[PDB]
Amino acid sequence: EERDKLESDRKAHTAIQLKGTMAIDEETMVVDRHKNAENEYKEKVDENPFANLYNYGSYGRGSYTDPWTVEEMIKFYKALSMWGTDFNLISQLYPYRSRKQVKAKFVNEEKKRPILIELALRSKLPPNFDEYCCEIKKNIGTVADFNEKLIELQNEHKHHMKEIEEAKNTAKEEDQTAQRLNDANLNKK
Amino acid sequence: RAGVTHVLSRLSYISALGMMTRISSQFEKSRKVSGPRALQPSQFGMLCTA
Amino acid sequence: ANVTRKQEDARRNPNPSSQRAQVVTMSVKSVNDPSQNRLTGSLLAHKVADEEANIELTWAEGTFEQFKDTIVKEAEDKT
Amino acid sequence: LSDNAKTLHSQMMSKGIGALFTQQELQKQMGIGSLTDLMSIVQELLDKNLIKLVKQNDELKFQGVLESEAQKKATMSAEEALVYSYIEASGREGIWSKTIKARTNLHQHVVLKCLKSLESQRYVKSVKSVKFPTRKIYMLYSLQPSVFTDGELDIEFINSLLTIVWRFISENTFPNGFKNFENGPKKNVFYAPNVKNYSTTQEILEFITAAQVANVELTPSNIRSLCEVLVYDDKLEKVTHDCYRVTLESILQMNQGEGEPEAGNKALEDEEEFSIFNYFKMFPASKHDKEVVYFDEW
DNA sequence: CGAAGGGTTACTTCGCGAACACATGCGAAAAAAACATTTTTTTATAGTAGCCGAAAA
DNA sequence: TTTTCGGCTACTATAAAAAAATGTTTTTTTCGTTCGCGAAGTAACCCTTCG
Repeated sequence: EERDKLESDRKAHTAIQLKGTMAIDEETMVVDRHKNAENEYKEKVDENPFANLYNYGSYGRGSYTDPWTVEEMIKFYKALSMWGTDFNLISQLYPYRSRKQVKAKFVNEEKKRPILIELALRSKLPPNFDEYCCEIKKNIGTVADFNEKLIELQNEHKHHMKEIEEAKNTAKEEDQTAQRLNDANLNKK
Repeated sequence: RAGVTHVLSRLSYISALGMMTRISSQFEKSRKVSGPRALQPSQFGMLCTA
Repeated sequence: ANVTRKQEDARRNPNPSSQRAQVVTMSVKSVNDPSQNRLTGSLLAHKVADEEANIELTWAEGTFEQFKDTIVKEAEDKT
Repeated sequence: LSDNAKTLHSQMMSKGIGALFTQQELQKQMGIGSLTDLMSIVQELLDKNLIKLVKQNDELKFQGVLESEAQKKATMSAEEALVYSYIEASGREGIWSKTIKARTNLHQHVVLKCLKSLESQRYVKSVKSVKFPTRKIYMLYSLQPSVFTDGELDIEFINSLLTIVWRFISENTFPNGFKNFENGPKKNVFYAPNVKNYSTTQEILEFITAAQVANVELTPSNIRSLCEVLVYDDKLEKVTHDCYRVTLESILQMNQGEGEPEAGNKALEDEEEFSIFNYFKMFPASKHDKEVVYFDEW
């Protein structure tokens, strides 16, 4: 629509040199009175027709769901035979659903079936294909507890060293300010 | 600005016609003789002289 | 002359103290949201009187240009 | 950024103490117009801003920190790094909230969300003044100025230091235990009061140097002069230079405790003006014209 | 003989009235503090926002 | 190609003691239509006096 209706990106930046120019380029800062002057920008882009619609009755929270896939159900029974009641891992194992709706799915599947769930808790399968799916479909690194623990310890040590260096720099600045105050008292008399 | 409007007097149809078409002023309460009280000869057809 | 005498009286004065060292041009202001406005064209013809000036020379010999070309224009006008 | 090598040129020219001569050299190296254009671009790439003075152009100020980044603390808005740059150059003490309200003519709740979003990453490390007229706070670092050796020293160790310097000058400019009783006080004071007759003359700061607690008690002979002014307007005379003369109220309210017991020597003269002791009038007893006379709510 | 100490008349600016009846402490940045939300554990229960299939042509 | 009537999804409400992370309304410092007459601040000019 910017191509259709209409440089065009006339905005500001994090610094004061905004435009065109940063200042005058003839002899000195000439356009500093104009560079020192946000609300004048490009907005005539998104035009849409009107209506007199409504959203009443009940608006706000809710749940947009569907009749569930039977292949998703087979994957859920294989998962509960492989890696059980692990709400966060189950929400991550289906990474386009959400959290409260799969909790309603937990209580719904806890309702109707004792046999395959009892055989699932009988099974005790080791979690390798679950990590395979979680590392392919998400492309997450999953660094182990030694590497992640060492990285967290290194970050904590870097933060403690930065805090100690800031405290030492503040003490040195306070000592320099006390020396400057003593020098000003010596120069006042 | 005080005294802009007035309740509509209906003593007669002449009252309802003559309270309209009325030229109120700014010199409302001031005891000055022969100033903005005596009518001027530039009123022939402009305003009523009686 | 009058601005020169006031500047010479404002020369070597001790009233511009050490504020002249820490002069910053960081005073960029937002656009005039409904509080009070800028100059904005009311004195732009009064403001632009020192920004530029051209040195235009004398004429002293010009006879042909704005006299004969005017008659040559009538040769192509033709009513 | 990564425009060209002129970022490295700006670092090399901003390494040391710079002035307008550095920009003279920077315009002196290559051809002038392309240098001015690319230097305007580099100054538009979040670098040093020029200064309008009697001289042409100055740097801001001497260092090559280059930390604003314009998009990344938690969110993205081109208003926060502006306010951070406003509180970079606050100066000695800091900046007001009304001053940052006066500049940029913005709202106050955007200043409050700047406060929160910059306090989330420790750049609003403030220094508090003794008084709070308009919240002179929110400087950069280190709590540097403190307007505070005796000003922010309230209240208990001002009284403790006052008591111990009163004790030391009372034991220096007068002998130690001859103020307790009247059995020959001070022995024809200081042995026929001639040329001995001395005082401290920087010895009081030596006695302070004998014992401190090391928080604010390194006084460069000016807080000692402030306490000197605090003591000669109540109970010291201090003839011209440094001779204190603690007396005429030290003896009474120093030796009232365990030095002036009951069954004394002689009854006192009526209405001794230089005396605050034994003045009571009522268990309840305020019937008639007892000492209820003073000022009577005129 | 000339500079200085009262001493008054002269120009200019600030306080009241005009009839006599009738019947119509306030505002505006923040700051210590007592406090609720917001959970998640169900969970009984109706239906009310939104969603496709068996029914008629 | 059009409509209608039955299956699922499920969130509100009260009640429970459970306890933690985080956000929510009042205070104490400072300030932008006469005219006439009678009476009270600043100047122009004499009477008198010392260096």
